[PDB]
Amino acid sequence: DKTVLDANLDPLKGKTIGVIGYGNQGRVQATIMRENGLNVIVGNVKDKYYELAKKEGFEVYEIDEAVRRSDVALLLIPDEVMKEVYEKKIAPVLQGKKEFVLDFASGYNVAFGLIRPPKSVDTIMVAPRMVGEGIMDLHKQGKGYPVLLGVKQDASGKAWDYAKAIAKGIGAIPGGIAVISSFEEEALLDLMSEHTWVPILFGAIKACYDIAVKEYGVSPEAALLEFYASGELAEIARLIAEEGIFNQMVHHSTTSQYGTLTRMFKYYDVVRRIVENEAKYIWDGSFAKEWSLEQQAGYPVFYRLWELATQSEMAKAEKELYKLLGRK
Amino acid sequence: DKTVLDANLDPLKGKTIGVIGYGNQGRVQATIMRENGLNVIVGNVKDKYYELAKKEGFEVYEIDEAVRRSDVALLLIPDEVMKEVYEKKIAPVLQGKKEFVLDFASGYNVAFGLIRPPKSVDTIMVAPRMVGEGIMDLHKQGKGYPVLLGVKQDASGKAWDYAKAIAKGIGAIPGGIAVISSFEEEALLDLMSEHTWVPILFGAIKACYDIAVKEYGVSPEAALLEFYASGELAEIARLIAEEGIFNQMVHHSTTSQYGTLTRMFKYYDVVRRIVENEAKYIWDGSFAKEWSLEQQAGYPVFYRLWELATQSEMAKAEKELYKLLGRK
Amino acid sequence: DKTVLDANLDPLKGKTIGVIGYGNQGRVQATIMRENGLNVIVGNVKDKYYELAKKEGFEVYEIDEAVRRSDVALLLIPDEVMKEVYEKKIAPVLQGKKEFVLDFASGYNVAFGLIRPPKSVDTIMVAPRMVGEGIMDLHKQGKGYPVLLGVKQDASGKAWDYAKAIAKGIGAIPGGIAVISSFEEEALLDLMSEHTWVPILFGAIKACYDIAVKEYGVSPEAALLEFYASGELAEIARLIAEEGIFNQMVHHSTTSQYGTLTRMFKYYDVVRRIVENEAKYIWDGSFAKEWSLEQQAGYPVFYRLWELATQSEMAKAEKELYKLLGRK
Amino acid sequence: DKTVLDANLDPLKGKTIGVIGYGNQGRVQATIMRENGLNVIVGNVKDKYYELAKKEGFEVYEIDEAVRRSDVALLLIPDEVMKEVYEKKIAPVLQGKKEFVLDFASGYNVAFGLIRPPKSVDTIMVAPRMVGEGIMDLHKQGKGYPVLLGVKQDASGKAWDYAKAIAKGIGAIPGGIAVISSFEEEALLDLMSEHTWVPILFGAIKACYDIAVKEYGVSPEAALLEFYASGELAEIARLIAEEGIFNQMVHHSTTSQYGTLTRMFKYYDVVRRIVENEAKYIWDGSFAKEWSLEQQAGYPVFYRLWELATQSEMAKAEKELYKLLGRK
Ligand SMILES: NC(=O)C1=CN([C@@H]2O[C@H](COP(=O)(O)OP(=O)(O)OC[C@H]3O[C@@H](n4cnc5c(N)ncnc54)[C@H](O)[C@@H]3O)[C@@H](O)[C@H]2O)C=CC1
Ligand SMILES: NC(=O)C1=CN([C@@H]2O[C@H](COP(=O)(O)OP(=O)(O)OC[C@H]3O[C@@H](n4cnc5c(N)ncnc54)[C@H](O)[C@@H]3O)[C@@H](O)[C@H]2O)C=CC1
Ligand SMILES: NC(=O)C1=CN([C@@H]2O[C@H](COP(=O)(O)OP(=O)(O)OC[C@H]3O[C@@H](n4cnc5c(N)ncnc54)[C@H](O)[C@@H]3O)[C@@H](O)[C@H]2O)C=CC1
Ligand SMILES: NC(=O)C1=CN([C@@H]2O[C@H](COP(=O)(O)OP(=O)(O)OC[C@H]3O[C@@H](n4cnc5c(N)ncnc54)[C@H](O)[C@@H]3O)[C@@H](O)[C@H]2O)C=CC1
Ligand SMILES: O=C(O)C1(C(=O)O)CC1
Ligand SMILES: O=C(O)C1(C(=O)O)CC1
Ligand SMILES: O=C(O)C1(C(=O)O)CC1
Ligand SMILES: O=C(O)C1(C(=O)O)CC1
Ligand SMILES: [Mg+2]
Ligand SMILES: [Mg+2]
Ligand SMILES: [Mg+2]
Ligand SMILES: [Mg+2]
Ligand SMILES: [Mg+2]
Ligand SMILES: [Mg+2]
Ligand SMILES: [Mg+2]
Ligand SMILES: [Mg+2]
Repeated sequence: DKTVLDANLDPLKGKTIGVIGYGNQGRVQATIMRENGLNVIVGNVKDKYYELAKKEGFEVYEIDEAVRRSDVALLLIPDEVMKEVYEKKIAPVLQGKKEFVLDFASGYNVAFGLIRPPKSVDTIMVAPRMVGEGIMDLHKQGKGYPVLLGVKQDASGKAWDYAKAIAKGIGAIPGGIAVISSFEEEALLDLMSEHTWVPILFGAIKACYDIAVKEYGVSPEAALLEFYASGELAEIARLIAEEGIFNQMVHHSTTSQYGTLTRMFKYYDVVRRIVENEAKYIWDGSFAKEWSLEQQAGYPVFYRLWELATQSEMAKAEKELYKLLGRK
Repeated sequence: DKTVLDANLDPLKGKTIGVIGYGNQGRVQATIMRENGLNVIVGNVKDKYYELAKKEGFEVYEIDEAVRRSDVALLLIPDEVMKEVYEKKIAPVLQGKKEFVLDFASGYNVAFGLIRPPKSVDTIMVAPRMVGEGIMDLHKQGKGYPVLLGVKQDASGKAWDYAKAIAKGIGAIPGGIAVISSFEEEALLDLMSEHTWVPILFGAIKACYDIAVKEYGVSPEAALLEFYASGELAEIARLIAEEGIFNQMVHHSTTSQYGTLTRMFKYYDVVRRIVENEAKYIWDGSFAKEWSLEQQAGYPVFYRLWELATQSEMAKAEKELYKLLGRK
Repeated sequence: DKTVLDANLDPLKGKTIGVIGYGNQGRVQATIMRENGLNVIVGNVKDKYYELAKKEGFEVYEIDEAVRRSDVALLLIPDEVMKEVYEKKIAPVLQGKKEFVLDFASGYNVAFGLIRPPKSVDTIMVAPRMVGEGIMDLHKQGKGYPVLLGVKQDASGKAWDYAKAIAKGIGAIPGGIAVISSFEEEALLDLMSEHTWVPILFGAIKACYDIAVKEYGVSPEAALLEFYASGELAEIARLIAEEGIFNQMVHHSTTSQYGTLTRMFKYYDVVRRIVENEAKYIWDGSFAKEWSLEQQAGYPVFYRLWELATQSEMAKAEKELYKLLGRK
Repeated sequence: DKTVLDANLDPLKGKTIGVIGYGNQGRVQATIMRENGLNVIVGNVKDKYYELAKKEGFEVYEIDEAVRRSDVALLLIPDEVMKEVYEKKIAPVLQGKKEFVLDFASGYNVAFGLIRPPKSVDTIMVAPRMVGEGIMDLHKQGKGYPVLLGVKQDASGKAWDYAKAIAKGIGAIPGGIAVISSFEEEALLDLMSEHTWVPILFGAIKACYDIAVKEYGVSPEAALLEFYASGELAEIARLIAEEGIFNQMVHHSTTSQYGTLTRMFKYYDVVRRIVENEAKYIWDGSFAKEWSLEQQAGYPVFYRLWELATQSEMAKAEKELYKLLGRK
């Protein structure tokens, strides 16, 4: 209905694509755009990555020289230091440009207003949904994969066609799909998943273990095998990915289905509440402030929590165990 | 009783007044002090404003050169960037001075400790209560207007006479009045008005509209005419300004007076509570911290809220309407 | 979309329009209908107003004689004594009529069932949204202005065309607009504005003053200048009327915008609650009962509240002040 | 300090005093003013009272004829029907007057706005504090007694001297005293005593009896003797009147003093709350509305409560008892 499946590849010919960063996403996006018939250069600071990106053939300059040559740029770099870079190097050059297309992999720095490029620029988003590595395995098979798209500002009337051109340039289509959206509807999710259903999982596990041991008299080496020290989790995750979330449960016995569904519908509101709270905290722009300040202070809380979890009890016992199974 | 009406104009003769900034307040204060028989220079950075302030005759240097020549300075500039300026340019020069008089239009940066000048300085406040423009219309008529005054530090024994000298130098007296106060009793109000009775007004309106439409089946184009899209508001505001707040209501019918007064006395405590909370939040110095940090982060929340209100529903409908009345 | 801009002026020719009352709305409506080519008479009791309405040329009889001659009547009189009049004089005459058109400026007496005319009558509403005076200034410029319309009962199939005919007869269109609605959706608003966002404003102000003085040690003569004794209010009301409610705030500094918006979104629910309560109190018809009874008792509460507010503290100090600025 | 003890008796000579009503207060006030050297007439409707007031020498006309002759009037009649009378008869005559002095015994009808005389009238209050009868016994002894005074409106500059003239005209001074006050501070008390400490007394007694009987197994004929069927109450009331409220308790044993004082200080707040609530209910003007409406409906609730209390249990048993002691 609203899930674009393919487009043309016209605009990006006659132009040069200067890519920034050569990390996880950078490598594959670069190689794919190259293999699909596009001229490319690369921009990165002179470190270990520089040698490699040079190795694979790309003609590499440093950043400003790169943006100066391209009418397009893929800012494939972290979500934290982008601000400093944009303010030190790029913007001075942006003002020196006429028509320029800016693409990101994440809108955390845009949606929340931390960047405000000129009006003479085409602003867009291209959001892969993958770890980054397996994309290669999915590529050699010729299969595409999903992505999200959106615009924040356009002064050329043709932002979307450039967006889809790139969508093809990375091979995620055809074969996969590409959704159209906004920056907000992307960061919102990328953070909701991180704030709501993941940490709750971790806490539930950490609590079941502690309860069992300290109250019902269980041995530590036992629980961990049942809870996560076995591959059960990833197996059922795969069943979800392929066969469906709910239809998955048939492979389990009824005695499991009943106890699962009853509770699922029993403890639903309790977490809906939490999700509402957190989503509202985000939509307003608070979390960005929180994180930015913690950056401006020295990552104290980060430090203390990383010390606690690792120096917790469950982690100690798990270390003993892994030490016992021959693993790391 | 304690509302000074006029004083003498002695101290500021034989001295030079170097004014900083030439914005809204700067223009009129400058012109008035000039027309009342005082030598003046002007201090501003080389931008658009510089050309104009030069146009109107004032001999303009840049800031440091200005403060170096005057025994007095009127820091008529925003309430946010004053800190950076004072720390970069002025203080080095303050230490080079012997007797200097510092005047402001707002004490937000002083009362909350963000500035701490030397002990060899006369610190004062002069607070006009006007938009800035209409002061001219009130001046040509020869009428004064009200102001607030106060001191934070004095090492000359004669701060108040300089204060009143200036009070005359801007023409707000005689004809108007001048109150004596402190910096705190000024910022406190300038912020209470912004935090308590204004936003409550806006929220009440925004809520009445939403309720009417979404629940009682009203058309959007209708409400806005009753609530604020008509000039009712400013009319009664004027009646308040001139004839009195309460006596104003006679012009309205009784059926309005009853329903207004009963509720006024019904919902009084509810807002007294809020006002207490906010005033306490201020007196302590929290809001200053909040705002300063939000400045040090990139105005995220500012951004998101400005996006919400504008992209709300009421604003959309109002835009359609104004588009329909031929206005902007 | 649903905002009529003009119609024809056919039905009201060959007929006579007998107007009742000659107060604020009566004068201008009368003069305009006369200047747009319509025969008119006037109905009022023999008091001061009678002499004037006669002065301006209108051939005046007393009421019953007027309704007897016209097929239309504009009941431009208060919202309180209309009942007594309708029951004493008009209804006896209504029964003597064949086809008659009844128009009001407010539906408080209709929507709430206090009047129930025959079935042989055309019932309509015409609701100007103005103080009444400025309409003249808006008329000489040829500009129209907004109004609300609606029907309660029709036995002629052509109520709406008479409504629009009148809409033109008063000059509010063209140039302005005219909305279509019901009686309820009119009184509801005319009362919500009086019950919710006005008295809350007054109470917030009255509370800020009291708090400041009695707790934080401020002088009375000071606050009033900041809160309402200055023309700030009407200025920003005008900015709302013209440039938009929210876009208005740009002229203020950021430090104001932040503190305003955060709170606006913080204290929203608190007042939504109140608005719901009051709107429900109205929709049901309670307030009408309350007011009618208080009329049948002698306006005691009215009396006591008017004594309190005037004999309050804030009003005393404001009287001293106005006495000090040379105003009344 | 502020307790007038005597004044002169000048103004009321050369003038005629027309008194209204001849009930409890009327008789003694009339006779006293006559015995102190003043001309008097009387105003009352033609009923039983008329014959008597004529008997005692007073030259009696009916009301309007009376007010027409006097420059003063004492409206010694109930607090309920005064409105009807004032509106039917007096006001038409008031407008026919030049200088007139209006005195009352209670301000319930004034303070609460139920009467609004012209501006050409001297309005005052004179409030005896007595049953009405014992005043005679206190008069023959030559002793005065206390009263309250106040003004609501004066257009003669000499209201207070007329007030004190009357204060002497009724003999309550000298020997007694006269306080100066307002109408509000009079009705407020006359109603607080009726609403707070009296009914609480009655309820406490009614509850002790019921509790004792229905729970602790006591006979009805017993309790009533202890609680109120004995003269204990009036005895200690007299001790209060004469020797002091607290010093009274010495005559009782310590075992009583302890249990009384501890509880007095234990249950203090509980009733302070109630008193606040009721006083606020009054100050606002609600009770007046309540009562007026109940008058306009037919005294239903009055009826039902009078039926309940009388047809209660305690009253039945008390009737049996009084029937047993030979009393009524
Ligand atoms: N698994 C993943 O990491 C995925 C990445 N993304 C998005 O792509 C971007 C990052 O992806 P990757 O680069 O592949 O992961 P990454 O975290 O390994 O990125 C490291 C790269 O950042 C560059 N870099 C780091 N610090 C720099 C600095 N101060 N100055 C200049 N360059 C610096 C380095 O050249 C390095 O190659 C983010 O926006 C992320 O949201 C989206 C899907 C998942
Ligand atoms: N309607 C108003 O704006 C009123 C102003 N005030 C107070 O006066 C001061 C501001 O008044 P206005 O200047 O008339 O309004 P404004 O906001 O238009 O001030 C703009 C002026 O600030 C100068 N300026 C801005 N940024 C600068 C920077 N980085 N470096 C050097 N100069 C800079 C500019 O020369 C410009 O002329 C504030 O303290 C305010 O509280 C008091 C009453 C109301
Ligand atoms: N600013 C305003 O007053 C506006 C008026 N309206 C509506 O129009 C009507 C009133 O408007 P206006 O007359 O202009 O204001 P108004 O309150 O000055 O009306 C006074 C008129 O009512 C007449 N009148 C008063 N008592 C009377 C009585 N016992 N018997 C016969 N006639 C009596 C008088 O002739 C007098 O001319 C109301 O329905 C009101 O809701 C609508 C918009 C605003
Ligand atoms: N124990 C008391 O009754 C005291 C009386 N007062 C105040 O004095 C006034 C009443 O005092 P009293 O007359 O002595 O008690 P009251 O209740 O016995 O008054 C009865 C008198 O009212 C007259 N009256 C009753 N209905 C009338 C009507 N429709 N039209 C014309 N006249 C009518 C009658 O002539 C009758 O003589 C009240 O304002 C009361 O607050 C003050 C202190 C106590
Ligand atoms: O792993 C589980 O939870 C099983 C169950 O008892 O349902 C064994 C399959
Ligand atoms: O604007 C209002 O609220 C009015 C009322 O009904 O009281 C018309 C004057
Ligand atoms: O400080 C502020 O934002 C101002 C106000 O009037 O509230 C403009 C001076
Ligand atoms: O009447 C009482 O309450 C007494 C007591 O026991 O204190 C007998 C005096
Ligand atoms: Mg993420
Ligand atoms: Mg994710
Ligand atoms: Mg401010
Ligand atoms: Mg202000
Ligand atoms: Mg109204
Ligand atoms: Mg209104
Ligand atoms: Mg009483
Ligand atoms: Mg009493």
